[PDB]
Amino acid sequence: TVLPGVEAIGLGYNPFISYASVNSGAVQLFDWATAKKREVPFKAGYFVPEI
Amino acid sequence: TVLPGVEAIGLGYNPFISYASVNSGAVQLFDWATAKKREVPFKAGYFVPEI
Amino acid sequence: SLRNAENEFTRIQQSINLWSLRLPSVKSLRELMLPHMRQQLDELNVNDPKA
Amino acid sequence: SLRNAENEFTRIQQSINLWSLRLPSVKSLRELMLPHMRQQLDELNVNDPKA
Amino acid sequence: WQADRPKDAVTDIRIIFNKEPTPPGYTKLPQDLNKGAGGDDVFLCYKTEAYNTDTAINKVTVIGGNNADINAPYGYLKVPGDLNRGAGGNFIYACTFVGK
Amino acid sequence: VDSVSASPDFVDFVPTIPMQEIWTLCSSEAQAEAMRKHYDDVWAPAQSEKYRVKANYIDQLVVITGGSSTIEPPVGYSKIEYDLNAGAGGDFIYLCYHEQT
Ligand SMILES: [Mg+2]
Repeated sequence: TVLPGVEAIGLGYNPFISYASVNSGAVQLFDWATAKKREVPFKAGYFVPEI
Repeated sequence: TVLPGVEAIGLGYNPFISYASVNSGAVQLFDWATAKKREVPFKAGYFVPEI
Repeated sequence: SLRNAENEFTRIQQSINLWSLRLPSVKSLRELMLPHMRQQLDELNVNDPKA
Repeated sequence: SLRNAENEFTRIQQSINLWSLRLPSVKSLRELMLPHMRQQLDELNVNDPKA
Repeated sequence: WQADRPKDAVTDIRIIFNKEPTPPGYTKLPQDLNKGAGGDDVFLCYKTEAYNTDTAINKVTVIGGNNADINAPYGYLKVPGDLNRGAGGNFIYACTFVGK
Repeated sequence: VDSVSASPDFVDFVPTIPMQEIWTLCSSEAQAEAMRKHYDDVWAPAQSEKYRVKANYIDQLVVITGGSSTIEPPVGYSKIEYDLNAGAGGDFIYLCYHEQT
């Protein structure tokens, strides 16, 4: 499974419209459905892009 | 399993922004997903990089 | 004559934090971006400020 | 006339400690660093202070 | 409301006096609003139009007082000519309001 | 709280590296400088203006001449407390204001 929040990082963003929210900022820029995935060391069964 | 905290050591860090927290300091510098792992002597089944 | 007044106010804030995601800003990050986004970026006619 | 006042304050701190991780700062540690971080470090044009 | 085929008698209004004749298109009301007050004879007239939701007078009111000029409410325009022109008592003026 | 453990949402920044400029991702320094220059000179000024707080302000002043403490200004206006002849003879004159909401 993907780690929750990996869809939100890399989101194109506007800093002026509002404070930290997914509703400030447009669309995901990165193909992280397809990148090489590493398991996160402190949660077994959860993966993120190696980057 | 990795010992908790092995993801936090080697984290690139800024000492001025705040006292000891993972939120001061940027990104992990070291490949310790891939380094040679030793079991930690006082916790069976937990491993760390040999370094 | 009698006058009797009450005022009451409460404010509560609660916060939970869970894991942070960081992205290292390495130059190879451009290769991970979605291709339609990449071509949209580099087709930008920066000769037009309105674009 | 009657005046009646109370003040109350409490402070509590609790702390738990568990194992510390140390890193020996040997010269071979550079070989363990992530490659994109390594090239990002040594591509740094230190001729520019802004970089 | 702006029901279908709306109508409007009051794009603008004017105060008219001394029994002088109005220009056309202004309907003039017959009563002297100084009858027994003395002064000049004074009357009111208004011009009909098609409705447009922003030239049509949305609200109308009257102001008056001791001062010869008296301030209309915010956004209202007072109509020139005293509604007690030469008469006794307070100075009085009609006021009109339009939505922008 | 159980749902937060299963499905946390983006709530806050990591204050050290919260976000990166998009032209860092550019192919080319000429384009990247053009984007930076336009961002600096044009777009960020406009956006900071666009979201600057459009605070309430005075619409108009008018003056009321009721001559006493009893007076109340025209409809929708608010009077200033001191009359402009306090301690003098004559009528108590009060300044009053409308504020554009
Ligand atoms: Mg004075």
